[PDB]
Amino acid sequence: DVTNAEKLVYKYTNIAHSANPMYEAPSITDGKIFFNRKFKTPSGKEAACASCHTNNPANVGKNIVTGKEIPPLAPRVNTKRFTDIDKVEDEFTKHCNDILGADCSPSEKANFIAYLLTETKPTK
Ligand code: HEC
Repeated sequence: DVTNAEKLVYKYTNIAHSANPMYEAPSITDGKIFFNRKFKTPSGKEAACASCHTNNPANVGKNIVTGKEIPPLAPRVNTKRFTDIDKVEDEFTKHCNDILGADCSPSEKANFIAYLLTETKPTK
């Protein structure tokens, strides 16, 4: 839910600030850029988080590999997101590894979850 998501932003901010002292607080601008940024897959094809989750994380997504819909990421819209707090940190680490080849950094996670807190309305 939103409660657990918000608490994770503080957790990852404090980890990030220890590792990278110039980082002090989340940037929702940077979280949004991270979500939409086209990165290069090994093949040379570009992809972004938004390729599967759409450019609005309040919307239902679609996996470009399998065609399967994906529930929204924004926890105000899909309140199940982040409720499974014993597992969701490990699951996010696994997912970053799957999509990008390595875990997302603590500042990337703080910025991204803070951005998710701000996306409360689906695109119509
Ligand atoms: C399609 C190939 C995807 C791309 C590119 C990214 N994600 Fe994804 N994401 C995808 C699926 C099929 C799933 C699992 C199904 C589900 O409903 O959870 C997810 C899930 C997430 C989650 C939720 C994790 C959890 O609650 O356990 C998050 C926060 C998430 N995805 C974020 C995310 C980011 C930041 C991405 C770019 C680095 C990204 N995803 C890419 C499919 C795909």
